[PDB]
Amino acid sequence: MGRILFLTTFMSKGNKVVRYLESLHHEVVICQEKVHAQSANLQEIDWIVSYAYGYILDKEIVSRFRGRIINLHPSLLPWNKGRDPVFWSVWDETPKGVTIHLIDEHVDTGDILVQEEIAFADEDTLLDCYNKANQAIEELFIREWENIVHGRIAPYRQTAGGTLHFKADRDFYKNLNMTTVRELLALKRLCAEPKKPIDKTFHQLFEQQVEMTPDHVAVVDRGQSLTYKQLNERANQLAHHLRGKGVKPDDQVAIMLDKSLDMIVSILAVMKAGGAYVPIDPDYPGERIAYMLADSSAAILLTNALHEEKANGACDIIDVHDPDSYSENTNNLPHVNRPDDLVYVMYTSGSTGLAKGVMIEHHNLVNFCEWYRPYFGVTPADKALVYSSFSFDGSALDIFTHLLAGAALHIVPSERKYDLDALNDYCNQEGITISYLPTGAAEQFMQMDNQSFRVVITGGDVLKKIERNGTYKLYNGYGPTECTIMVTMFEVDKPYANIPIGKPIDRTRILILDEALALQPIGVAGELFIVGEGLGRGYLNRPELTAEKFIVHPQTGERMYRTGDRARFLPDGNIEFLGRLDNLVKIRGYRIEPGEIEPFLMNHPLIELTTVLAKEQADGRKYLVGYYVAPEEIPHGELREWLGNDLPDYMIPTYFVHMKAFPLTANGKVDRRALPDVQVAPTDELEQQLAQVWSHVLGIPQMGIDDHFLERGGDSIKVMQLIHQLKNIGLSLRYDQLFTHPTIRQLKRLLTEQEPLRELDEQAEYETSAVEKRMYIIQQQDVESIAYNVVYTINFPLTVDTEQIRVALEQLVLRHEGLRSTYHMRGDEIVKRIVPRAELSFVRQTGEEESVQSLLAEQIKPFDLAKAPLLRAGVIETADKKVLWFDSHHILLDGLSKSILARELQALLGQQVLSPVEKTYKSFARWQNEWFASDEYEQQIAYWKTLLQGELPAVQLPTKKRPPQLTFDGAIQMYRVNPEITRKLKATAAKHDLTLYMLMLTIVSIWLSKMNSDSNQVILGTVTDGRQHPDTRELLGMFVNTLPLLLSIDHEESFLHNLQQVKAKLLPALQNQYVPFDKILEAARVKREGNRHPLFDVMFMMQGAPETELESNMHHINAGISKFDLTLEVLERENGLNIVFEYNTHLFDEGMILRMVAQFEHLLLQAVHGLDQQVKRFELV
Ligand SMILES: Nc1nc(=O)c2c([nH]1)NC[C@@H](CNc1ccc(C(=O)N[C@@H](CCC(=O)O)C(=O)O)cc1)N2C=O
Ligand SMILES: Nc1ncnc2c1ncn2[C@@H]1O[C@H](COP(=O)(O)CP(=O)(O)OP(=O)(O)O)[C@@H](O)[C@H]1O
Ligand SMILES: *P(=O)(=O)O[C]C([C])([C])[C]([O])C(=O)[N][C][C]C(=O)[N][C][C][N]C(=O)[C]([N][C]=O)[C]([C])[C]
Ligand SMILES: CC(C)[C@H](N)C(=O)O
Ligand SMILES: [Mg+2]
Repeated sequence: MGRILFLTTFMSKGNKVVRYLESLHHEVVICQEKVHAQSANLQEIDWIVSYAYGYILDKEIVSRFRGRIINLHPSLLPWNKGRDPVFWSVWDETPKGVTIHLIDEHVDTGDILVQEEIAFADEDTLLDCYNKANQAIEELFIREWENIVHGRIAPYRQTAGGTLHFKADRDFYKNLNMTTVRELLALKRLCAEPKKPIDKTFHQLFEQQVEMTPDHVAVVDRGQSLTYKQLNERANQLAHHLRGKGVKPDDQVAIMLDKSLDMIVSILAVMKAGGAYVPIDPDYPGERIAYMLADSSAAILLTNALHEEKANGACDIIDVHDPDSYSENTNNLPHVNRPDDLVYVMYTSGSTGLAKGVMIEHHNLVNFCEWYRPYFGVTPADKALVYSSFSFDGSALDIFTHLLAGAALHIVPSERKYDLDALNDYCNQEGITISYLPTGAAEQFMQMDNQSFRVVITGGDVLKKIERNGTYKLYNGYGPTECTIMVTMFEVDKPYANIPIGKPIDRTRILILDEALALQPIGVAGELFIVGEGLGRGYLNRPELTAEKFIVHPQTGERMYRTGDRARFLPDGNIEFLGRLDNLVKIRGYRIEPGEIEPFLMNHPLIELTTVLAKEQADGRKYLVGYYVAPEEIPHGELREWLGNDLPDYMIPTYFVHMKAFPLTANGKVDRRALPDVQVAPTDELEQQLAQVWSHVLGIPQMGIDDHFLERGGDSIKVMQLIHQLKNIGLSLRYDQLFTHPTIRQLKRLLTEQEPLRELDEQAEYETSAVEKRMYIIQQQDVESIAYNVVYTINFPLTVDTEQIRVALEQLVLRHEGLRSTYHMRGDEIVKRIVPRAELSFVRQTGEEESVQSLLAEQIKPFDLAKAPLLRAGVIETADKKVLWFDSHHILLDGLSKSILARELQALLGQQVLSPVEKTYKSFARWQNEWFASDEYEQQIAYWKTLLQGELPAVQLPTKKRPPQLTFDGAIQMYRVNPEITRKLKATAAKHDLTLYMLMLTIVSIWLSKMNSDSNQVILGTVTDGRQHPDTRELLGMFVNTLPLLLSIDHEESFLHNLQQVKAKLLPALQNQYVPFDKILEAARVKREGNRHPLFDVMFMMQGAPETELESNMHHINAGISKFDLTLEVLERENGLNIVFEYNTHLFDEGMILRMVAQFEHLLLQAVHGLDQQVKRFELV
């Protein structure tokens, strides 16, 4: 009876509730926009029911309707008041449920009417939880509404407590809506602050150690040594003098000495006096020494007579070999330091810009030392090497960690540092048990037969070798100078493709963030941020740069450091290093980390060291150069063949540079900036002309006469491009001929023997293509169907202007006649008309991440093929993103058209000008129709007549009972082939004259065979370009053609043999692909009858890598439709394969399809490793 005002996020929210209320003969007025106290909308309103309402109701509205305002909140109040209640119930691990409550003045604080608990399974994604809760609260309302209107329910006040969250409280977690409950909590453990500080300075701890082990050896240099007591006394003597010369807390004192007893005395003396030491290696270039002394505020300098002159008399010199530099007093100084005072300043390499002084405090170093000693179980019996230059923090590790453990430091002889055979002898002679070595030196030392080491720590660069002649444990540590030596540590227990850098040290946490500084899910790559007790004070005399790299996170408020390193968390907690963010480069349509090639090339027997770099040429294109250290230069073809075993062509360096040894740097890393630069051929006239075409199609500088097309990065798309370019020389080439003559040499002989698309004039009406007719006929049978609608979405940031998007789309309508085309019936002829302008249906909406799928499904509606434009668009704006969507009819937007539609939209959004389109779809339609009357068409159609005349193999799939009629209810599952496996698949195909499509098609056909008790033949469908004329490569319209592939599988033969046979049947099919599908059914004597599709129930489609980034961010949305029993679409994304399993829901449930996917994966893994294995040995289980 009463009139109900319904308030919601959008008009569509809580449709079940609105439907139940109306069934009871309530009048339901829906309002999603803000309501005011004095409003017309509160006219004859008896009840206000709000449900995800985005505005607060004024104090006047609540008092006027007191007792009549009901709200549906999907949380167990008082927990999780305000926005995103379901998300916070999971993240803050609160009681879970849903609540119907009265509305009062404040947010979610009114007395409760009904409350119910709810449980989210560990495997449910947050989107599942959002929907599961909403579903629960809506049902609860429908059950208790009767009790609510009649006022039977006794309201009970809320308990004090609970959390009120706001819109911006979620910003940090915006990327986590697709994770599971188990995954989300897992991320919380790693990336969240806990709920004992450091209260000591290093020399406090050192002095403590001396009283415990006074007579233990502390430092050894060749034959001379000092005990902990002796070292302590002498350092105190120098420290009394230094503090007498004015050294105050935070004061910098330069030290310029060679590794020696004097160096360790000098370091400790500067700490005891109260200052921080600035190490200046005397072997540095004079330019750098002067820079370090000048940029540093150090007034005092400790040095020798030897290196005295290198200071240019700039500082007050204190000679460590002058007796008057040492006081008589041997006692420890009165302590004047605090753990937050500087302990040392070290400078970054002056390569990438200028050298910066890194300021490290006492508590930074103490934290590392106290972690290190128990982590490695360092005892007073251990002996450590002082190997690193004392200008790098690898030295701080050598000296400070082991001095607080009572161990003995061993100055490495200069003459034995670079001679690892000699160093190994010194270590075996003196019993050296643990030390740190930079990665470069570490990898070389692994060849030495060592018996003394117990632990070897390495770091600084990517570890690429672990095989070693020694019984010692190998550790991989990672960290920037800006965070004290190391922040993560990993024990190398077994081989890895990418040796992890491990887990954080004490009082340290690592975060993986995106560019917006928001958390990444576990297993997703982002920028590595460091938090905790390791972060130094900042950069000396560069406070702007310090605030830029030592950021205070805008949401968490914690101080973190931007490392610039790309990294990723593994499921086991270990971190994985993925290179520098700057080293990502696009090579011929693929975004790659060149460092991922090095382990493959290094595995070569004659190659010891490798580094691959990206270099630019005049064109602006990038190319790869693989440098290697080998005894002798290895021929280019041998290295290309070696890598071709595992990598596609685009990941094989175009040039290889041999070198005796790589130029290192003082820290001990390979010097990337110092690597040198780069220093049968066609002889015939036609051969040169062909090489120029190949070099442009494949994006390659020089093409060999015998180079195989597929070996050098060729695929079917570029096969078509090749035929296009050749006709720009008057040379006609057929698709099948490119695969029977895949080299320039074989193509020469074929072309020694042997028409633009003419735009049509203005006409009232134009012919249609064969494919356009079919689409129009299908749509006319079920007039309001949507099985042939195409829907995409693009997640845009909130900064993107909603108007520019709309304007870009409306510009595309003017540009492409297809967007201004309509289809009408003229007698018994389907005919096309073109309008000069057409209004674009564009919609703006505000929704929620949980609701986007629902909001969008409402927009998807049938098209009137006679009304233009045949495309709609809209933007659904959620809290953290703007979701652009557009729904088009398939008669206009095929697969390649989507790539074009994406390329231009990205350019229009980037403020770039597009030259007008040359040709129109009209002209191709007429050209193709008139071509049907030629001899070549009669040839093609004859191939299918003879192929499909005999008995056809009927593939049976393992389905539930088939519906009696053709059904189209569908769902989707997705299987991801990681980059490593995809890289192997592509290499295998090219190595054996196969495209990736050909290989995947064979795995699929075998898969269908195994499910048919190992049948000899299988029949499946596929899709082809349809771009018959070369001048249609940039047009919008439907060209794709559907082809039946009749394949044979010989289970007695090898996988390789079947690949070749499938290739043999595919090429003739593609040779005659330009026959309309309706004519192929007519030629096979088959009609669309029964509950099975004409020729095949399984469809296999494939799409190459995206041409542009905007296309990568396009996501094809499925509105629960399956045109066939089962469709497999392989899409190349993120250097991997996303294989979509679109399936009929009446034939499969989620269970069956998930087991079929697992079987398919298992079959794929066997097939890629089992090239010569007989196909019958492959098993699904
Ligand atoms: N008086 C009242 N009590 C309620 O419990 C209640 C309402 N009104 N109206 C609807 C809904 C609460 N919905 C919302 C939606 C958005 C914000 C909002 O704008 N939050 C801002 C900060 C709010 C402020 O400015 O103080 C934010 O940034 O999150 C608040 C409440 N609700 C029961 O479900
Ligand atoms: N165990 C490890 N594995 C892989 N890379 C590592 C690593 N340890 C360090 N690195 C790399 O080397 C960086 C740390 O080196 P640092 O000693 O801090 C000076 P740098 O950054 O190499 O050059 P710079 O002197 O111009 O600052 C890291 O940011 C990372 O890129
Ligand atoms: P070659 O590498 O051996 O490739 C052989 C092919 C696959 C036959 C090649 O010649 C080819 O034609 N590739 C393009 C085929 C194609 O268009 N795949 C995607 C088709 N998908 C759609 O049309 C969808 N609409 C928009 O995307 C829809 C029908 C699902
Ligand atoms: C120990 C230290 C030298 C660390 N490996 C670094 O990369 O700086
Ligand atoms: Mg650096």
